[PDB]
Amino acid sequence: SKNVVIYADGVYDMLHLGHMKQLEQAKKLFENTTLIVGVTSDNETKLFKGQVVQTLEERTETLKHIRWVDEIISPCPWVVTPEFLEKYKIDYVAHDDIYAWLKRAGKFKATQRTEGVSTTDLIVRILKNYE
Amino acid sequence: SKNVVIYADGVYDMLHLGHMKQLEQAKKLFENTTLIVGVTSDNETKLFKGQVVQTLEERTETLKHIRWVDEIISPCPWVVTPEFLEKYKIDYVAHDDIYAWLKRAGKFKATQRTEGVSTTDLIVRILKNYE
Repeated sequence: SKNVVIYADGVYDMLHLGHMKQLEQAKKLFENTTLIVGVTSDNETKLFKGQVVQTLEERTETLKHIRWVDEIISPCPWVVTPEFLEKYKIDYVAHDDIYAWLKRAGKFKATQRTEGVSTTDLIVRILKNYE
Repeated sequence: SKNVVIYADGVYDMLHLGHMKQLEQAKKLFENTTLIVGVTSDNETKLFKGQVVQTLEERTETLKHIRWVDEIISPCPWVVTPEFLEKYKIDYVAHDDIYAWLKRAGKFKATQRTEGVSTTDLIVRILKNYE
């Protein structure tokens, strides 16, 4: 009944069914949720992850089409802080420890992955037809 | 105010932002809509289109994550017929003539494409980094 605010951040480069299923899990952690998604900036992703295929605008615009996504913070901070959680009134952080302080506060929620549905998975499936 | 039933069929192989934007247009043709999406069977697609990368289950499961999609008919008929439109109480068929009878009945609604956002577009973008 009481609306719970859930926050899930990530790069969301080349969104595939694995991401979508993870967004669905996060959205359905509780009966009544607001799922906020954070999309990392191009510069920080390149710098910390190393690379990024799609721009922030492309990655955000794709997520805007996903049913479970209620709100998008784009770009989002690379590091979640308690101040950030306070400002957006976030109840839980969904992710698949740097995250130890979130568990200690009961704010951490795990979401699981699905394999075999990515862009790479589909290119392999196509090229197996020819090589 | 009055709810309008919109129907958009297709293969929806390798769903990308172009498809999603087209589903959004179809969903927002009127203030109050139900967007029904038809997903073609593997056999008919292979036979008439020629090929298909993702199975019906994969293509349907992906569309299930798309916000604009209210209902899915999977598989859908390869050919829309008036009987089909009657059975599901469809008011309009959204598409991007075989379709002449739909225009004559005022049931035809065009939706436009977006280019440069496909899987192929993104592989090219990656490989341009290496070749």
